[PDB]
Amino acid sequence: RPWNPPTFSPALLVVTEGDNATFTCSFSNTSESFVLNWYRMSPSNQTDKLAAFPEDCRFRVTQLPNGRDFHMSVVRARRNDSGTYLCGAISLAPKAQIKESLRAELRVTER
Amino acid sequence: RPWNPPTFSPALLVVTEGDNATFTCSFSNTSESFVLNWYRMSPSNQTDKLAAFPEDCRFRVTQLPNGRDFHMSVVRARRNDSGTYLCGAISLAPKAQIKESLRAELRVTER
Amino acid sequence: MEVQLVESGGGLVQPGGSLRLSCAASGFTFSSYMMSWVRQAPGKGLEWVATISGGGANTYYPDSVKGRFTISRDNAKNSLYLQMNSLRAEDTAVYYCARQLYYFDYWGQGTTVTVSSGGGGSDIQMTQSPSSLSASVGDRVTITCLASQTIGTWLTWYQQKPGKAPKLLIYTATSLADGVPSRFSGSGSGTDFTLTISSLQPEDFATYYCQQVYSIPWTFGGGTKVEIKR
Amino acid sequence: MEVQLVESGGGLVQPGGSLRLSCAASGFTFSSYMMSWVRQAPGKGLEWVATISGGGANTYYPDSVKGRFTISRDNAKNSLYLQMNSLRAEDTAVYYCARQLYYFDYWGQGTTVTVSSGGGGSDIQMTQSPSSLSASVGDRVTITCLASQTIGTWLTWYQQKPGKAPKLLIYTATSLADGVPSRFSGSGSGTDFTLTISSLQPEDFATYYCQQVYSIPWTFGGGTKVEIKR
Ligand SMILES: *[C@@H]1O[C@H](CO[C@@H]2O[C@@H](C)[C@@H](O)[C@@H](O)[C@@H]2O)[C@@H](O[C@@H]2O[C@H](CO)[C@@H](O[C@H]3O[C@H](CO)[C@@H](O)[C@H](O[C@H]4O[C@H](CO)[C@@H](O)[C@H](O)[C@@H]4O)[C@@H]3O)[C@H](O)[C@H]2NC(C)=O)[C@H](O)[C@H]1NC(C)=O
Ligand SMILES: *[C@@H]1O[C@H](CO[C@@H]2O[C@@H](C)[C@@H](O)[C@@H](O)[C@@H]2O)[C@@H](O[C@@H]2O[C@H](CO)[C@@H](O[C@H]3O[C@H](CO[C@H]4O[C@H](CO)[C@@H](O)[C@H](O)[C@@H]4O)[C@@H](O)[C@H](O)[C@@H]3O)[C@H](O)[C@H]2NC(C)=O)[C@H](O)[C@H]1NC(C)=O
Ligand SMILES: *[C@@H]1O[C@H](CO[C@@H]2O[C@@H](C)[C@@H](O)[C@@H](O)[C@@H]2O)[C@@H](O[C@@H]2O[C@H](CO)[C@@H](O)[C@H](O)[C@H]2NC(C)=O)[C@H](O)[C@H]1NC(C)=O
Ligand SMILES: *[C@@H]1O[C@H](CO[C@@H]2O[C@@H](C)[C@@H](O)[C@@H](O)[C@@H]2O)[C@@H](O[C@@H]2O[C@H](CO)[C@@H](O)[C@H](O)[C@H]2NC(C)=O)[C@H](O)[C@H]1NC(C)=O
Ligand SMILES: *[C@@H]1O[C@H](CO)[C@@H](O)[C@H](O)[C@H]1NC(C)=O
Ligand SMILES: *[C@@H]1O[C@H](CO)[C@@H](O)[C@H](O)[C@H]1NC(C)=O
Ligand SMILES: *[C@@H]1O[C@H](CO)[C@@H](O)[C@H](O)[C@H]1NC(C)=O
Repeated sequence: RPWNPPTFSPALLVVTEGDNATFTCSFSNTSESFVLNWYRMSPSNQTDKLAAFPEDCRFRVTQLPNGRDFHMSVVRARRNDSGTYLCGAISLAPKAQIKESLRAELRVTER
Repeated sequence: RPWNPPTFSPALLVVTEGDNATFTCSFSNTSESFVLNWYRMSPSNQTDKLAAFPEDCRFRVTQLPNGRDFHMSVVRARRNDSGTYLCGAISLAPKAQIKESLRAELRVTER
Repeated sequence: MEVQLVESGGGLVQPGGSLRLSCAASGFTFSSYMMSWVRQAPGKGLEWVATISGGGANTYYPDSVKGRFTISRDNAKNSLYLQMNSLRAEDTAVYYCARQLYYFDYWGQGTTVTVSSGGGGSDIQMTQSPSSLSASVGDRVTITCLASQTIGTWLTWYQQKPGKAPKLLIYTATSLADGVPSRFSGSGSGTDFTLTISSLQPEDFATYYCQQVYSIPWTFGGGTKVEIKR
Repeated sequence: MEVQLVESGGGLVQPGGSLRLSCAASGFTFSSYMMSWVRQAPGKGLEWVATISGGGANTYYPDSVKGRFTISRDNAKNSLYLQMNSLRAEDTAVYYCARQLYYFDYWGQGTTVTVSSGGGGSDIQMTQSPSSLSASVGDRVTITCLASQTIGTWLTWYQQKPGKAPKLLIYTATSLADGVPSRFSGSGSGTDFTLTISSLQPEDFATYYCQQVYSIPWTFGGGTKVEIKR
């Protein structure tokens, strides 16, 4: 069962502080046996998990009802929230396996 | 013969930067045997001598023909020229004595 | 007998309104002296506004009031007039009439003219979602707009591509303009509104603006630039 | 025909200049639609600037342009106009005309209006140096006034006591007005002038202005305020 990793759009978000920064992770899923994870890269350059679908407080994931897309938002985004973000699909269908997205950049502009 | 110290008018000057800020030292001299100095209070309270009469290029002293008044001006006054100023009468007369005037303030506003 | 100049006519006017000023003269032969209005806004200095000749045959104005202001005199009534049309907020001042030869020797005590607007800060302000973004061809982008006050569904979406005028995309916040592809979608009502591009195409390289049409001043959002990234 | 909106009139102007924009329409019943002028600063977003109803009986402006801008239309010639008076640096923008409904339907390709920072004055600019002052009674006070061009001796000094109108002190830069004390001195010619109070008195507490009467517009100085410490 060869399946492709999810995609994480947009590649660059430039949000003013205090607003809601919304990424969109899209996953063409071979099965229903999977969860989704939203990672943010640390200064140590490995994934820190923020939130997962299904289930912090400022990191909410929602399932867009088209069966393909997910909204992963930063509510009241702070300045130091700028960094590298990505999503990852964890399949539970035969052979548990994690396939990360392409990393995307977030920039928060000061008011 | 007790001679009175010079007077330094005006007590406060509010000139916009780039303009000429002129003070007036008035001295009712008893003798012709005197010289004048123009001081500026440095942050350490040390009275810094700017110019003298007779004699930096920005600090000029001119003698008015009435035999009493002197014009002491700051040509193209910069903003940090703001501070405390005063004139001073040195007496080369039978006894050598310095008599400073009442200090005055100068403010240089922005354009 | 002393010379006296008495001004009347000042009042509150809205910007673009009109006002007329009078000045009653006495104490000299009014027919042979030049008259003029000099004004002074609050906290500022003096500035000259208009001048009429003694016989009224010659008038003079600065460029700031030309076409707007018209000085006139009625030598029979010994009075001076200043007609002020299309008033601006900069015209707020105390207006003195004065006798003019090569100095203003006699001045009236002035009448106060105020040009102001009560609109103040009751304007609706629109803010837009990511300020800019960079996605690839085929991605699903979503753009939000926010209104300072409730505007129902009176929100509009425009698309402006570089070097071109804005194109109407969505009106009444859900409807789709003629000739717009079906991939553009609009949602929301009251304060929060969203523009969604179902599948980014190469011809969607643009900046997108929102606009409320509920009440004047009709305000726009800051815009959201969408770069098709390398 | 086919719907068409073409703008004309743009160009470069100096601050305080005048400009008139023309927008010509075709392809629809012009006398029935609202017409608009929307501008965009060279780097900023969109802001609405004027609107006129189909019959021309209703106008609407934002507060920033009221008193300066005037929208008008000639339905017989199917054209729209915008009279921009006393232009500021904030008016540099591309100016589009747009057929207006509860949305902006069709947009012209816009004309470009550029407000320079060229030309300083064109009028003689007076400059008073001391600009505010506090001296004790009996001190000697010196107020200088600088003219941009040569004005010969055509220089006037005015005193404005608090709450009252300006009063003539000195005319032609040296001669003293009647009823003025002898402690007031005037000197200078051409560009450099000086008002001297030989001995300050409490009744000299006022604001002093210089003014050239050489050429129009007759310009004043910024004023020099004289407080009295004691
Ligand atoms: C790809 O994944 C999506 C998403 O799946 C959901 O989310 C992930 C995170 C997991 O948690 C999954 O377990 C979730 O299901 C798939 O999307 C779902 O597909 C199912 C397939 O039907 C949808 O099903 C159900 O819910 C609706 C109500 O919302 C029911 O009415 C459906 O039908 C029943 O009732 C019928 C009569 O009324 C009867 O005929 C049926 O027998 C049945 O009992 C059904 O139970 C679900 O709603 C979908 N969710 C979303 C968000 O789209 C997608 O199928 C996956 N694709 C592949 C190829 O695997
Ligand atoms: C108080 O001081 C003033 C000024 O003193 C002068 O300045 C100080 C700083 C020192 O350098 C002194 O050495 C200076 O004198 C007194 O005044 C001076 O008195 C002189 C006579 O005693 C008088 O005389 C000479 O010059 C006359 C022509 O003057 C020309 O130059 C002056 C500038 O100095 C100028 O104003 C004038 O228009 C002329 O161009 C001449 O007619 C005389 O015969 C004589 O040769 C000085 O002019 C005069 N200086 C000033 C500036 O007024 C004053 O006497 C002192 N008072 C007391 C009580 O001592
Ligand atoms: C930023 O988002 C918050 C919360 O986000 C919402 O929930 C997410 C899971 C996702 O579905 C988003 O699309 C939603 O908008 C907004 O929060 C308000 O929160 C208060 C509680 O403090 C609640 O009472 C309100 O109902 C919420 N409002 C809405 C519209 O959900 C917040 O308004 C958003 N801010 C901006 C500027 O958009
Ligand atoms: C500022 O001053 C200069 C010269 O200063 C003079 O000295 C002072 C003590 C003061 O009392 C001034 O009245 C004096 O003029 C002004 O410039 C000069 O203009 C003359 C014209 O004849 C010329 O010959 C000089 O060389 C010029 N000197 C300089 C330094 O420019 C200058 O215009 C003054 N500016 C203002 C705003 O007052
Ligand atoms: C970000 O800034 C907040 C201040 O509001 C601080 O509490 C938080 O620890 C910071 N986090 C990082 C990762 O810098
Ligand atoms: C010295 O400085 C103080 C303030 O630090 C000031 O009050 C005082 O007048 C100054 N004295 C002299 C002689 O400068
Ligand atoms: C004042 O500003 C000038 C710059 O014009 C600078 O060279 C000088 O060192 C400054 N002096 C002080 C005391 O700040």
